[PDB]
Amino acid sequence: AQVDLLNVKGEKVGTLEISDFVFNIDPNYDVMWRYVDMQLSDWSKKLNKKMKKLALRSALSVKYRENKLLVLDDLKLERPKTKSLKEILQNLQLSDKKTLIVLPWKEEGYMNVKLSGRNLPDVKVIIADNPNNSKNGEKAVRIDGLNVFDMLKYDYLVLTRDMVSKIEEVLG
Repeated sequence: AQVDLLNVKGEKVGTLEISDFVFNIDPNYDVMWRYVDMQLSDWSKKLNKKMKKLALRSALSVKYRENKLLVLDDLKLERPKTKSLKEILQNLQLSDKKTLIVLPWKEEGYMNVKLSGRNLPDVKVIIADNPNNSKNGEKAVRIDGLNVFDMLKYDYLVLTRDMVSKIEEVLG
């Protein structure tokens, strides 16, 4: 599948190739709603993991197929400032839209975007990187925080290129 890669000025900077397995499957609505319920209220464990990933892929596919997915080359702010994020959202023609922004790493530039979204109702920013401590030696690639409920609650989904890569590494 393909999606335009945009910058914070709202200009197209490339054409990103993304996995059809992750972003363009026929959404399994039953599995998707089942996981929304779970977040709100051996072979089995493996099957359950697969169902959970299918729920996420179904939701991402809904966003892609409904033309509600935007991917930016990157989205960082040198300093937190609500107006800065508001201006970027205006450039992306999302000023009046409910938007979920999902960032890849717990680093200053992304934390600043999350802080800048605090005072914008209708915008939720998730940093899908929750390692707590620096886990001994190895750190798995995880997209903890990305959830079906928010993807369906918010009209548009904004990801960065590296966030797409993380999603593909986990769900692909």
